[PDB]
Amino acid sequence: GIVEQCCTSICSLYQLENYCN
Amino acid sequence: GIVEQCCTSICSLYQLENYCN
Amino acid sequence: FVNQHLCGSHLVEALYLVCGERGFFYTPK
Amino acid sequence: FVNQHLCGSHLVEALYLVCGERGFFYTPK
Repeated sequence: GIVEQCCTSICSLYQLENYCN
Repeated sequence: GIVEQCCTSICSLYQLENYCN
Repeated sequence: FVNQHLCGSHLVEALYLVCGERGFFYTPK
Repeated sequence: FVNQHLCGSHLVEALYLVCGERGFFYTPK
């Protein structure tokens, strides 16, 4: 999930936008 | 929604917790 | 910290603090 | 601001900035 993709590894805009409504 | 209850009017714990997963 | 007007990043912060490991949804109209 | 490790309030902040009026969901495992 988001913690794995953005906290434990380097985040990206691409991944962040998957969590926008 | 949340903006109406917490931004435009005074927020509460009660209302915030309605938006927890 | 919750019993006030909370907008924008301030509201997101309150959700984050209150909801803890649950997480939350932030959905403006 | 997005191309780094983002945890906790830092991650919430990035979601808030990126997603704008859409809002977002923050759901840890």
